Amino acid sequence: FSVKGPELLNMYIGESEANVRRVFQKAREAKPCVIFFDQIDSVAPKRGNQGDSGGVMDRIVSQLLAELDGMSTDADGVF
Amino acid sequence: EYFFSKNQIMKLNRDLQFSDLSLETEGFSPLDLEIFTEKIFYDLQLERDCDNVVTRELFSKSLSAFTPSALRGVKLTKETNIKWGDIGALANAKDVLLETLEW
Amino acid sequence: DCFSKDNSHFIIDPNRTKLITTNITNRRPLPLSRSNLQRYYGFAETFYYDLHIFPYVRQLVNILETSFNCSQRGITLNA
Repeated sequence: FSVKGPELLNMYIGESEANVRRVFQKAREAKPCVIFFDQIDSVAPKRGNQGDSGGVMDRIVSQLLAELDGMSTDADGVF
Repeated sequence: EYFFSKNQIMKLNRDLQFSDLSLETEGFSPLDLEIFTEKIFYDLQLERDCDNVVTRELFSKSLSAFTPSALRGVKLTKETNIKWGDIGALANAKDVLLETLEW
Repeated sequence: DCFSKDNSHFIIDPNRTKLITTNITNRRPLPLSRSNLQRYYGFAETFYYDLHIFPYVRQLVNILETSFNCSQRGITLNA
């Protein structure tokens, strides 16, 4: 699976948070799968810096931290 | 005690009294009970092919494998199966968690 | 007819037989365990599960056969 840089980010408030979850769900459908976060910088910037605005970059990285590891995780074949 | 009498002629064995079972069914609403009794009757009938209408162990063998009729939603993460003996440390936090949430 | 002395077995003749029918009757089908009709007539055979191996099918068959056997018990336990 290719994550085309800041592909996930989106127009509206919550559709980025839907795109991330959809990506992980679909990958989880086929257990031996790979996720290639190319140029992670654009998607997972340092949380809560003063020199930033909008805050969505924080929400998305938080969602990443959640869904990627979280809890109840099983069938770890998702690299 | 009503339900078991009304559905079909059958009874709980002398091994146990209905008060215990009442204790066993915490939070089960009356329709849920109507479902549960039918479930137990089915489990007794042919899932065990015994020619009898009494039960003591079937409840423990099937109550857990049951979903209360109103109780579904965001599915509880009961599969993580982590025992507190796996955590080991964090006494200062373990005790406050156990007293606030568990006790 | 005049041959009423016996009625066990008889022939049907198109020169004498006519098509007459009554209302709809009822009768049980033939269990698969005793005769594979599809096999005989080359139909698209339903897959022959083996209850000793597949877990979930056993539950279904048990439920249905329970509802079948309760006929002579005579109660509305069907679920």
